[PDB]
Amino acid sequence: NAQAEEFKKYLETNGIKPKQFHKKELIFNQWDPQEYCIFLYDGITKLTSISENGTIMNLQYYKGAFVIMSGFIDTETSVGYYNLEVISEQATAYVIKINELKELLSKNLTHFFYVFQTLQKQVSYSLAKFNDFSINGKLGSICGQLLILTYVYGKETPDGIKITLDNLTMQELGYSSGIAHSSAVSRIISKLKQEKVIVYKNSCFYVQNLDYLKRYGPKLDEWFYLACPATWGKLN
Amino acid sequence: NAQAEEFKKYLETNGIKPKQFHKKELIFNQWDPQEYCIFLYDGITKLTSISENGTIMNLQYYKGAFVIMSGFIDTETSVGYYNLEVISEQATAYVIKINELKELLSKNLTHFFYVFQTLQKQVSYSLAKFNDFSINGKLGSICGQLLILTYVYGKETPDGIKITLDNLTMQELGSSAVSRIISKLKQEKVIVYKNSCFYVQNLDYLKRYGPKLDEWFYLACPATWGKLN
Ligand code: NA
Ligand code: NA
Repeated sequence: NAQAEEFKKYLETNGIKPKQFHKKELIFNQWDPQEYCIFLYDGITKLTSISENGTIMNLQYYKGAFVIMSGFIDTETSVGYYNLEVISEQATAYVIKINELKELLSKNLTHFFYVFQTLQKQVSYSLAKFNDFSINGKLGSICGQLLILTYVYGKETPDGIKITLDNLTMQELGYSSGIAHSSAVSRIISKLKQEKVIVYKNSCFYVQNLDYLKRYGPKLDEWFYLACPATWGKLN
Repeated sequence: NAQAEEFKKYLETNGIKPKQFHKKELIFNQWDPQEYCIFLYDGITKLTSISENGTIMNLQYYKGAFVIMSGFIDTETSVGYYNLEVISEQATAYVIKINELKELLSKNLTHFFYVFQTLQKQVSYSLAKFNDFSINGKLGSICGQLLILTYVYGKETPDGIKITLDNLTMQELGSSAVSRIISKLKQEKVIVYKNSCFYVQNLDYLKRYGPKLDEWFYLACPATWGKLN
């Protein structure tokens, strides 16, 4: 990603260093009175909301490169009581305080625009997710996430398009789709297996009917088409 | 809202003037090859999409002041095949081309931040709406959504929190399963009709089932939030 690399160089130029986080660590948390701008350069994370009764809600998933900000750029106050938890084994992020961000993005407008469009990708992603769910329910959400994962991490193998992710637990799949119950997800994931849309052969998932996923996750497909056309065109 | 006034003054002081749109008109549409930055100064609108059936899908509602951009600021291409339809009888909006927008934001970064932070609020709104739905399903979405409408348009009266909105625009804003959830709220005296108006009489019920959108409004609009808490 060119825009993400040039932004990386820009941060290091201005002294900001990368920080290594291991699985289950929180890059930022919902109790910190200080808010940050996280430039997730490598790895996978998820946005959570730990309610008072201890229940963890999974709201969004991110992979580097991307930008996740915990506070409003103007007021510097919380946009929501969320945490950014690492779910890959390791992750690499640049932690920035918001006040420092405004200064940096004011010296270079090109990178300001890079951060600006990451928020736009978020807005349209959520709506797209909500669109597919409204049409095809949980099936649309699951097919949508699997499709996106196939665009990003898919590779050609004799047994279909292999999703090249370590520890892609079937429960990790049911959260980005918007389901907290492992049984209701197990139902759809099994049906997909029975209809041979996917196959779990040795460690990883294999997509076999890619057209099937495009059929029930159309708006998330149109989102990836409009947002990442180069990667989209690899399997279209 | 002072932040929007300065932006208006800023847009006008640089020549950009507003247009007037009318109910059922599209400020932008999913077929135009040119993308725009809409500065919705007044009125109420909805974002719509269309699947390959001719079906209309209501995705999002916006009230002025606010900003709705149809294309990415860097590439200027679509973010999604969306239309911006006017819900209110009339609406006032400034229609800017993304290319023209940039050179404008580049010369007064204070108003760039206003637009930036406006995307932040839209992002957080979607997550809170999704959070409530994941906890209380359609019930949680309806409540959350009525809760915000109460915070924005409500005023305390002897009959409760009156929604100072056209009874027309109200019904335009309120599917069979949804119609029965709303009517059940009416039947249970959460929101009540009286004297040609609607009043919210059990605000706590809405807060109870729209908690994460209730926090969103407190974090995004703490001024208005305090008027009723
Ligand atoms: Na925080
Ligand atoms: Na458009």
